[PDB]
Amino acid sequence: GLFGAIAGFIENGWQGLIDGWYGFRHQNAEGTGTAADLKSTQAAIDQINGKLNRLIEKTNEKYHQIEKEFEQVEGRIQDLEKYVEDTKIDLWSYNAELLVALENQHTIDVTDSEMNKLFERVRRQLRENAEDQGNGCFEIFHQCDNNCIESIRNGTYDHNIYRDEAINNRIK
Amino acid sequence: GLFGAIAGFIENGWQGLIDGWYGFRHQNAEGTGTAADLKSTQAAIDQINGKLNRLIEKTNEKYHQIEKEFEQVEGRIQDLEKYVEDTKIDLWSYNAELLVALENQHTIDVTDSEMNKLFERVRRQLRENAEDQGNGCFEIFHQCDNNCIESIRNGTYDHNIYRDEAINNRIK
Amino acid sequence: GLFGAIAGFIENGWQGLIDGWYGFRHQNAEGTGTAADLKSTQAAIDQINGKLNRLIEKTNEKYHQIEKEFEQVEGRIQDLEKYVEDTKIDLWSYNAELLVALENQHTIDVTDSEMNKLFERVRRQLRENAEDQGNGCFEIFHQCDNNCIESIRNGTYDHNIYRDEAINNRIK
Amino acid sequence: GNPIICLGHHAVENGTSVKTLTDNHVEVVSAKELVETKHTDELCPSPLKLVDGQDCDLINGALGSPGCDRLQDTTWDVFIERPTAVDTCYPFDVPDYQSLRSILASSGSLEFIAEQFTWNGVKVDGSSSACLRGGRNSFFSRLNWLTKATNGNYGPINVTKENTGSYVRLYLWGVHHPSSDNEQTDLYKVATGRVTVSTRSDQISIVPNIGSRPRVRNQSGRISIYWTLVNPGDSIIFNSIGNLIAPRGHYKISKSTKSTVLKSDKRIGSCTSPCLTDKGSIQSDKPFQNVSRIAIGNCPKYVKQGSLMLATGMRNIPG
Amino acid sequence: GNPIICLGHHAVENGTSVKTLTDNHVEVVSAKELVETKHTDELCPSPLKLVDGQDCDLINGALGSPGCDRLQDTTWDVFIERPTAVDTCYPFDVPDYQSLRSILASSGSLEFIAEQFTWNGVKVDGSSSACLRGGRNSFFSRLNWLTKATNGNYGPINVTKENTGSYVRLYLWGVHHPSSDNEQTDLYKVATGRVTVSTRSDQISIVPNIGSRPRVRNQSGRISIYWTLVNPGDSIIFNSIGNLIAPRGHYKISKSTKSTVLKSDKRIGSCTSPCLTDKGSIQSDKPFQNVSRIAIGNCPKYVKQGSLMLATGMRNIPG
Amino acid sequence: GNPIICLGHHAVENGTSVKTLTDNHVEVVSAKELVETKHTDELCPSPLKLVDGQDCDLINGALGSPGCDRLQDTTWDVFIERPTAVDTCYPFDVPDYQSLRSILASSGSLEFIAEQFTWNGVKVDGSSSACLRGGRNSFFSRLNWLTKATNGNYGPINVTKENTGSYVRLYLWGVHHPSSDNEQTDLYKVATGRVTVSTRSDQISIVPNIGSRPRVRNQSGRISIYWTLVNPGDSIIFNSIGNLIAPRGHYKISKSTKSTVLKSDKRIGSCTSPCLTDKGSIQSDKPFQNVSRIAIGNCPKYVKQGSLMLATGMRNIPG
Repeated sequence: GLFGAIAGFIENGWQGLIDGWYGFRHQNAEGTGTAADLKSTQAAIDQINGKLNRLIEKTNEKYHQIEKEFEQVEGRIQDLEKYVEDTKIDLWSYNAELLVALENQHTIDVTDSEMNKLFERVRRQLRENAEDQGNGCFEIFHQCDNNCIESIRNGTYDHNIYRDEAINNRIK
Repeated sequence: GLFGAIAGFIENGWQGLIDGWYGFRHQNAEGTGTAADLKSTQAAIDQINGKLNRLIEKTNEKYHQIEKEFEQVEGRIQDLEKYVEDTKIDLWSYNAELLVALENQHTIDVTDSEMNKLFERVRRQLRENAEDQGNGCFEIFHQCDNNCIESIRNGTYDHNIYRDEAINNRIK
Repeated sequence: GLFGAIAGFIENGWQGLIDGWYGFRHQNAEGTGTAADLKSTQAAIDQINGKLNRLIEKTNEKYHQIEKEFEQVEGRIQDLEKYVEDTKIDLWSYNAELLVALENQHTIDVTDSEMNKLFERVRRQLRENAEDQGNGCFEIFHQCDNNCIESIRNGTYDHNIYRDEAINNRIK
Repeated sequence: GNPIICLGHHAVENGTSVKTLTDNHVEVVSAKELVETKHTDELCPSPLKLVDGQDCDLINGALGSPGCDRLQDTTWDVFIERPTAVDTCYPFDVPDYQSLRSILASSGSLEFIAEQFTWNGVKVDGSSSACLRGGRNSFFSRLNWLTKATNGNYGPINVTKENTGSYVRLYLWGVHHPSSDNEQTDLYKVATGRVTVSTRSDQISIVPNIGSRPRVRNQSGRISIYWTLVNPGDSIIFNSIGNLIAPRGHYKISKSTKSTVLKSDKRIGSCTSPCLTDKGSIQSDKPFQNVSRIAIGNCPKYVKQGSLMLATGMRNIPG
Repeated sequence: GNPIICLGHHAVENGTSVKTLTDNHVEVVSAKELVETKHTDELCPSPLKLVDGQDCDLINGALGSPGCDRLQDTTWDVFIERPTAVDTCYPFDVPDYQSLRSILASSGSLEFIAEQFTWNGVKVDGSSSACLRGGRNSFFSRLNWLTKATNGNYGPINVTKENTGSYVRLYLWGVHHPSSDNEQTDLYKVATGRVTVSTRSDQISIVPNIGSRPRVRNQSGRISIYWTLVNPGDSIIFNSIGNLIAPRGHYKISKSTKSTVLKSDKRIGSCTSPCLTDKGSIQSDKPFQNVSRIAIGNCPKYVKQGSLMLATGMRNIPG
Repeated sequence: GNPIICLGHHAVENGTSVKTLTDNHVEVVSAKELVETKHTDELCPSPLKLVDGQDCDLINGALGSPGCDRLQDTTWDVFIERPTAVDTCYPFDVPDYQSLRSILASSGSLEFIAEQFTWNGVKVDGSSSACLRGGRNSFFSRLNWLTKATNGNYGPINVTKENTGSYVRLYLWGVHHPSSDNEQTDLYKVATGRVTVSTRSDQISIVPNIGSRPRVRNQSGRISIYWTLVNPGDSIIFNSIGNLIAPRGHYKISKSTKSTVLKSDKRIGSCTSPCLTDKGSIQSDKPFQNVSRIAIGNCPKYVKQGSLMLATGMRNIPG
């Protein structure tokens, strides 16, 4: 994907993450835990559902048309009827092949994108309190109990609270 | 958008920014001010105009064709003439629907992209003199009068000049 | 491009880089050198080849069709045969024009993307040992002989080894 | 030891493969098939109104051939012609057969509007052993076999009907081609017949030809079926000194009126589906379909591919 | 308190909604409509050359019917047929009427090339009360009604013209179908006429049929109009022992020559537009259009949608 | 002075220009042309099977005209008609010529199945100075010119053939249109001929017309060529009291069988290519092509553009 996050700097996915598409996995003094991120999961799902609804809209309704199968050779008119139908089918098969390929390239980039937005959101919450470990993880340079972890996950984490502790730990 | 900058980490737009598409809003010892960024604004506008010129090129010129309206039922030939026309219209309506949707997805990503490039350009000018506040703003850890602000906006700002002041302010 | 790396914060390309698409150019105590990056080069090439293979697949095979050239005016049937053919040609010319334009927009974004992924990979290897100079270059705040340079290029560089040296050099 | 927090995404054991602009085979977490490949095998009688020709095709149904009597006053969204349909009456041919078939199919109705005619100077209601109803001689129920008055002249025919109504009338009539000079005279007296049918703006004049054609149902003659439309306000005249196969009335043309004929062999079920093919019905929400180019109603568009997977999830990376 | 600098983008109070691959309704700062929906209501006489049939349609114009005399020597990019056009001459029909109409429309010219013919052994310039010019009997100005010499034979006709020129000639001729045996003989002597028109490579042979057709302008007979093309170097022969409706010359065929006919009812204005529809003219720079499938000239392509908004600005987020 | 490491990409002196969604001219490092513009100038005889009509077109080849004898028993994927092809036999015309040409082209075979016929009561193997073979009078090798028995009647014709085989037979037959009453009687005795050809389900009845047509190869008469198909199990009858141009057998119809005719003028080479145009052969792996709308075989799709560059490298920034 264009962002290099999924199948990228994130080494792989979590078969255990069964209640969301994206999430946090933390390690702290009390142990470890995984939780889903709702916003990022919902953004992805919405866009995918959005494009799914767009594709179904039933707009093809045809009654009397032209014959498409023949019991005897006729020459000129039949050649035309056959050619017209074959032209149409080729053009619709083409439209379909290009639609999917392009409806897949984009979707995979969108999902890669959303993974990246989550990462970047967290990057910005933590300020100078953390460092990017290169693998989708931040090292957090201060004690961070379960409440503090959830404060990162729910977006109420105030970096000013731990800034002195964390900067001291990084710089020395 | 794929970059998460517009409708993303930038909380909203500025109805007051009426002389550009992107810009700087600063706060310093002398007060506050807004100014447009020309490069980023022009890049966006160029690409949008570029794709607008591409779409208008008048290439459809048809004279004698076939009848498309009929006063009496004829059977075989008429069925064909009607079917041919209906086939063509469906295919062109489809081309048009897909063109716009895809000409809109891309445009919105381009505009999101350009917003991000501006942000990143400024990020790089400031070096260790500033910190990302998470909302499109940098905190600049040194005094920065109106001349210094403009030096950021016009790309002549030398981070080496304030580096000692700024690093001291951040780390302590 | 959407990422602003090629024709962006990377000022230009290297006509001397003739054995890859992307690469490292370093300066250290022993001199200077350029080397290609294989992973990034291969990712780009693969995607371009991938889409090239997709486009060639020979699927158009037609024998008896309809006449497309005429020696005398006939009226109704001929008008139809001509109109059908002209309809088909317009639709295929359109498909072709849109395919290329879209097969070019994406390719250029992919190449821009891969350039960026390389940059970001290196950004993450170096941790707090380096600073982004804004032009695609990192300043590395410790001695880095030829072996150390290659350790960056081959992904075995351990930032922990130089962290104390580098942090001291940056902060003072 | 400092705390860490990692950002990640979900993955599954078994992904699904999709195509992209650059890759034929890319594994994603989930995907949905957009090409419909299955069908019901029976034709669904709802919501489209079906009429099953059974052993009559549509034209035989319109002429009134011996097997077609259930085909009277029928109306349809789709008329179904069977491969088992057979001819049962006097052998006939229809110039531009396909267009008469198309015009009927489209009107969506076999409800005949019966008219009284006064054919002066001929015998009427001729019949034939080549057209048996219940073992006895009979004839297209909608056509009137005229012959010379018994023992005298084929009193010249000049009958006219004025379209006083608001709809376009379609008249079915024919011309008898005898297998010999004897038959011609025995039947029409004159040595050469002539049938001219006309309205104010169009007209149709036929001279029968006498000769041997292969025996069908023991008959070596033929009847040629023609048709004439008549707008409101216009008039049709039947002028003939011999060999006129006469009409008993007319059908109502409605315009482009959302009907058609399907040539399938499948049994009409009790299922529901808004899309019929010659292969059965399609019950799908998919945009495209593999089943048949012959698709009537609200259908997925026919394509050549048997599969087009739309990705509906991110890349799947379990390892 | 340290200085801050923020990066932002512009927004507006009222955005415009557009569609994307994933969203039906997305608000952006600006957008442009790509589907043209309006038209002028008059047909613009520039830059296309228009010729308004008024009360003559194109074929009546080519035959030379009583109302069509202003239609002589006319040339056009688009010929305009009106719904008020009427027949004014002897009742006639044209087999494959549509193809003659198409061939004329396309040649873009009603400039008749007059020829001298020597019809030996017949009366010439017949006329009819079914075709009145200025109250007096008259006839298609381009056709020559031949009858038997007065009081004697329909001296057999065998006239030939050689195409000595560089263009393809189109000959309009006809055949008279009489309403009775009396009329036939009174007019052509012979009991059965015959008209054969031929060139080296193609040929057309008709036997008139005698009978009653509905009265039109008091006439119960008909004339059937035929046409014959003649390449440079080839010859046409008119051979007839009766019922020939003869030509007075021919038209010049130019090939696929950027002409056509439009059937509209709208008045020709003084506006300028390179695109005509049956509904009026389109003056637009938009790629697509809602107005009509019938679009002649340099036009936006017809689509079904009444709106397709192209985004021309970023997402609009005022709040 | 600290060490630095820079990330960069490769560039070239001379880029190539491509189009994108927003830009007409964008310089990239490399690109590949997707529109094929060149062709071989000769028609490649492999892998498609070619048969060069030379001086016979396909119908003349099927009738058996004097120049066409090498056209016997030939088979093809593509039959090549030349602009130099000439008529060499008695002047004839074919109603719906194009459909007979299309039906032949598609069957891909000129291998005639010869039949024995017993034409009772006529002279056979007529010949003409308008159809010379080796300086002597001769006739379509596949047709049989019948005339009245010498010095007596055109004993009535009623011959029948039953299709006992498994393939559809195509019968070529004609009708002679004499230039005078003398010729008619001298040849067929009767004053008016008649030819009726029929199978169980279809039939064709013609009355010849007598008159002058432009002299071709000194002949003022014509022959009209007709055709009749016959399904397995069906029978065809030839019934005629005069002017029958009789068949000597029939051709085998294969269905939609991957054949066709190309009208080109280019010499057949010794090259190899799976794609033929009227302009020569296309040897390309490109998706699209500029060369001709007339493209037979495995070909790039015809487009209007002479160039469509696909980018295959990043943006080129040498400076």
